[PDB]
Amino acid sequence: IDGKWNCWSNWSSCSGRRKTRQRQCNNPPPQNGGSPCSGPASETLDCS
Amino acid sequence: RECNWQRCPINCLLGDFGPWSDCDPCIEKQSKVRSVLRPSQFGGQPCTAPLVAFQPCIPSKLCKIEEADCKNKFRCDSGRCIARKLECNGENDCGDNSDERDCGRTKAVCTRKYNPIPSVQLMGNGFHFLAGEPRGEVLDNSFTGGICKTVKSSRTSNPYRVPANLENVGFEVQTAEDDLKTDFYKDLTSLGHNENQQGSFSSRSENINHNSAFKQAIQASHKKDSSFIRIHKVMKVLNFTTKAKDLHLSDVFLKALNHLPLEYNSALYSRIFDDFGTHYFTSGSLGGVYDLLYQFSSEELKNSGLTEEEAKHCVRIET
Amino acid sequence: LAWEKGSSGLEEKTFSEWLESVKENPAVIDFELAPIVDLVRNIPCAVTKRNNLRKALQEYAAKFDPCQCAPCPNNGRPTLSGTECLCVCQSGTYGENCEKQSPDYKSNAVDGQWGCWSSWSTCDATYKRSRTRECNNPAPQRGGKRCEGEKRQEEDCTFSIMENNGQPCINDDEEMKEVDLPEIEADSGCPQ
Amino acid sequence: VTNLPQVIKQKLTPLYELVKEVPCASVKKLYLKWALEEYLDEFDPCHCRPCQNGGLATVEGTHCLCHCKPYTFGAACEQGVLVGNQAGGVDGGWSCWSSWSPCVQGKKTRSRECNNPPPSGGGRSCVGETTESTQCEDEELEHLR
Amino acid sequence: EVAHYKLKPRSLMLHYEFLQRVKRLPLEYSYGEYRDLFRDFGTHYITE
Amino acid sequence: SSPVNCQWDFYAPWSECNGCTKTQTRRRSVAVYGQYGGQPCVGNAFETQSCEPTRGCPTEEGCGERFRCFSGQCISKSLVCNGDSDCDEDSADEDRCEDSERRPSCDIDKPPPNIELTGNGYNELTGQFRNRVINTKSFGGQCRKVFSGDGKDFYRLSGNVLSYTFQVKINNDFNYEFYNSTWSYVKHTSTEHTSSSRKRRSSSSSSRSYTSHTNEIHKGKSYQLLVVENTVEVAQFINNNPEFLQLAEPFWKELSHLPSLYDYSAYRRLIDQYGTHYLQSGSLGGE
Ligand SMILES: *[C@@H]1O[C@H](CO)[C@@H](O)[C@H](O)[C@H]1NC(C)=O
Ligand SMILES: *[C@@H]1O[C@H](CO)[C@@H](O)[C@H](O)[C@@H]1O
Ligand SMILES: *[C@@H]1O[C@H](CO)[C@@H](O)[C@H](O)[C@@H]1O
Repeated sequence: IDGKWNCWSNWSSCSGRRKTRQRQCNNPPPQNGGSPCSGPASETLDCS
Repeated sequence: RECNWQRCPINCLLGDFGPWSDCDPCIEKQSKVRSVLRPSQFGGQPCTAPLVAFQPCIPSKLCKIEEADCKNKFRCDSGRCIARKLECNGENDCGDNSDERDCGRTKAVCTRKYNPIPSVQLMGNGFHFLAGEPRGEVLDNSFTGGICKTVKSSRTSNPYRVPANLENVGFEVQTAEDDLKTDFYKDLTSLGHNENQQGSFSSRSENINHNSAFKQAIQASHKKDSSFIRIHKVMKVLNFTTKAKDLHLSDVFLKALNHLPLEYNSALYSRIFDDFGTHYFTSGSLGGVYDLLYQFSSEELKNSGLTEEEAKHCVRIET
Repeated sequence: LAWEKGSSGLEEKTFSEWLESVKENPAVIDFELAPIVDLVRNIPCAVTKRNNLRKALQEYAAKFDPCQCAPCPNNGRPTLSGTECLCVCQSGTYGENCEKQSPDYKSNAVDGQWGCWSSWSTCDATYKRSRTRECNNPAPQRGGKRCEGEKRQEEDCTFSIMENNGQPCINDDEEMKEVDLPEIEADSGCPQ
Repeated sequence: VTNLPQVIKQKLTPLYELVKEVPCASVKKLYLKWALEEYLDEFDPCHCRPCQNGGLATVEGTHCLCHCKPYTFGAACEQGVLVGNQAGGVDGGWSCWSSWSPCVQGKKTRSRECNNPPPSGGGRSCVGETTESTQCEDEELEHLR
Repeated sequence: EVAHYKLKPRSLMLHYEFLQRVKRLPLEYSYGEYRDLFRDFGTHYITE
Repeated sequence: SSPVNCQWDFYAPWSECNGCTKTQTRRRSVAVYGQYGGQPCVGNAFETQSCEPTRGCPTEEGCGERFRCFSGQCISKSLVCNGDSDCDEDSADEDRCEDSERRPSCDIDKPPPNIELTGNGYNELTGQFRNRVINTKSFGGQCRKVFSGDGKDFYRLSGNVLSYTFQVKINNDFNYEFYNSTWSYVKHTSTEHTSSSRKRRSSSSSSRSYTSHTNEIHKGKSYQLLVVENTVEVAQFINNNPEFLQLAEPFWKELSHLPSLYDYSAYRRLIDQYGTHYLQSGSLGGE
């Protein structure tokens, strides 16, 4: 099985803002899958 | 064996930029030069910081370049004065068509389609003598001269037309440098040994006996065959001479030469040599080359070997 | 023909079909050169732009003469694009700048080639400057051979005399006009 | 191929040399230069801690990628085996310039010192110059204005 | 790879069916009418 | 090696305030580049805010004595109704001319088969070609023609090309390298006994063989081939220097949209579309 995340959490508050992702059903380890990932497992930015 | 055979990379060095030259009116620029302290070679970092600079600049004199009146020669719309004979020529001697654009019945266009001499525009390129490569299109070697003179390559060939920049061309077939060199090295070894041995010994009543023996045979070899073949052929299918006088310069060359400032500028007149090259072919072998090096190595090794050994040790006792 | 591996030596079928195709599109294999700046006759200010263009070729050579390249391996001629040197190779030498040899070519070792001129030695006591070059790219050591073309130059110590003030426009045909017809003369006045 | 070519070998001029017959072209030429210099300052592979096994880095936008050598693979080119002749060791490669020193006598300076894992195992020294010095920008500020 | 396309950066001339949904978008914000433009005409335009 | 996630720098100090847009852009350059399978910097390499400029928007200027196309590029009046498309994209020089006023510019319309690639831009650091920079086909009302000795055809050349040559070269290099190996081996041993004893009546007897054998084989083979080959059909194609190159309409539009104040974000947009360099000369051929 090849991995992909759930939908990412929309944002946290302003003054520094964060988005987060999980693979709970999706994950490779069941029946010995392939790559889990293609980008950043967590994400954050300035508000402006 | 060799490794890093290719020699140590010289990285480029350039001097400090000079002054901004006396500001050139007609180009409306001033040029800042720099020189080379060592070129790049064997793969070193190029002169990647660009080798020349131009600054936009206010003039400080009028431009003094003339217009050409050219004594009844025909001024084409891009400014070339072609020969008066070519007015209403037919074909197109200006490139611009200005020679023919509005006319009555033209002068005689040739009695047929004729192809030009093969690769003939190479005879009209320039050569950068410092860099060992072509530059420019110095002559328009598709200029027809308003005439239908022709050369035949073979009975099987179509006829070919001579552009007016060439004093003569010959078709031939030649080999003019011819080289075949070949080497063979062959080496064989055959080695072997084979052997046998035997022996036996002997010595209440008590008695003892012994026997032993051996055998071997072996054969081995190495072989090498390595062979080389270099063939270099220089073949000279065309030979040519470009005229001594009145050569027809290419549109794109005749443009740049007019554009150059009348007052000197090192960078502006220098780009003519990057663009058009340093020298042109007055005569030359429009030929073919084949160069071929075939190197071969073959090497081989073999073995066979056999052995046996035996021993026996016996005793009797009685009373 | 270029695809042919060559183990047989030349396959005359392919070599002849290629050679017939060479009649149909050649390449320049050897050549005899005249300098670009001799050509030009059409342009306005021809003579002036010509003078300047010789003069630029002198400076261009002083800057880009491949004598300044490090010694070429295996007796190639050094050649310089402007920003990199590459060596032009001899038959039996190859690689990017001639670093390696066919097994026959190793026998030559003749090795006769120049390094750059020194700057000008100032006037020789008959007012002529001069300069010399020293055969000093990788020297004629194991074999022996002269570098080609005269080792030294002599050049009159010429310099400028007058306030520079730009340049005049000059064209080849004009100067021999000892006589020309009386002008349209609209400022009527009188002739002599 | 004679009827459908591609470009095979190239000699280059910097793009900024083209800017002509637009408003402020005089200035735009220098600004496209400084922007190209700054583009190169983003893009130069010096930002990338070098690929192993002779692979050359390149900058993706805000990111590094590797042009690996054949049948050696992965993001750093660590996995697999090379093919063809090999020199051994690790040939040296630069980390990015220390940002230009303030002007003296009309010239800046900058220094790069091969601070990534050094030329090692007999590998050749980093290909380039440790230090550069360049004339300052004050002629744009005074003249083009 | 026997053609390469690049679209101009701007000064573009629109297909009239797109242009007419764009002239039908509200200046007020309410996501559903804007959603139909992405359904009918895509999220991004192909530039190279 | 450990995966490197990207890090943003702190922002630059905005910009000179843009006279046309009435905005300012601040750069967010890179402190650490992502490497080794680690993340690129999430979000935007720039941001932009409104700003009241002391800077003017530059006006933009037409052609005077020269004709003007719909884009704003300028072209000689001697190229109006020349019947070529002299205006690069919109051919306003060919709008509503009379067939009595029209004339032939040349016998043919066909260029050398990919002259287009000669006018492309070039990104040195990705190594790739970039979009149309030089107009490769400003014929310029001229009938500069060449017979190609390869593909056997006549072609038309532009005044933008310094030289289109029609030389051929093909250079081939082959390396083929081969190994093969094989082995076989045998070993044997035996160790043996007998004894017999009789006493008076009673007797006993015995015998033995320990015996053993081993063999092995191996083989290994490898074969490695390289070919590199080049073809050319024009070998110096030379583009002119910038004094005589005529530019592509959208590239020249971008040069007009470039802000004339130093917005780094604005100047990147040309560099990403058109690269770092133009091809000044080269070989058009094959590999
Ligand atoms: C050209 O080579 C031929 C041999 O093909 C020779 O006969 C001819 O005179 C040479 N042409 C000239 C005049 O260079
Ligand atoms: C949520 O946020 C980013 C936006 O930058 C998405 O692209 C991604 O799906 C992440 O999980
Ligand atoms: C960004 O902010 C800096 C603060 O130093 C200003 O100097 C600059 O004008 C820009 O607005």
